[PDB]
Amino acid sequence: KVYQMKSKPRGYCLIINNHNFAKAREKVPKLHSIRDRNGTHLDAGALTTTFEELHFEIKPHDDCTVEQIYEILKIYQLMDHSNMDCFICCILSHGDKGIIYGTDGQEAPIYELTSQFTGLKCPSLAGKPKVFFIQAAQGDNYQKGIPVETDSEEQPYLEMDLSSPQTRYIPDEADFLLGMAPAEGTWYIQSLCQSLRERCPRGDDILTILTEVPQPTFTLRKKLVFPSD
Repeated sequence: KVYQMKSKPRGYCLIINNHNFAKAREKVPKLHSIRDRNGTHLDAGALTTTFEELHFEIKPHDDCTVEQIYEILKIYQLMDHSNMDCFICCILSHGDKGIIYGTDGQEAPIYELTSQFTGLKCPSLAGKPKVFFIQAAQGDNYQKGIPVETDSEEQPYLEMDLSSPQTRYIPDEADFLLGMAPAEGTWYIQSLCQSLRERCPRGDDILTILTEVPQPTFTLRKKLVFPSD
């Protein structure tokens, strides 16, 4: 319930510091639009620092491709959290839905891995809600996406477009929080990461935050708050 998360553990947040975008520039067009000139651990520490100032438990992971992310999918079962009713999953590597396998992106069925928490297959974590953050920043054109490979893309990289957008990511799973991406109102990182962290110690819920800065993709029945206590 609202303000009922009051326990020893604060919250366990995951953050993938996968800086290697060589095979991710195509699947993840948002990984070639970052700040290389000035900002080494800024773009990866900005997600961690938000939970550090709250005294939360962060799991910063290094350059781990999808093959290594499997070693995190098992940890969720090893935890077997009985009292802890708060958690957040932040993934960097996401394919364009229906694309082929990749090295830095993904080569595995995301829809199966995320389905390992179903109350009919393994009702363990289903006794509590969950949160999923997504980089909707879209700083550059996300229309890039071809079947061919890419190796030496220094400056004269690949550039293509497709007929209409492509998104089928809607599990409609109530009792959860999703940050997936008419007016021009869209989701992004633009003051979003620094505003959510400011609303954390204010005692504001996580339900009115993603839309504080439309078509908000969320489904809950109770007030999902992330207090610092």
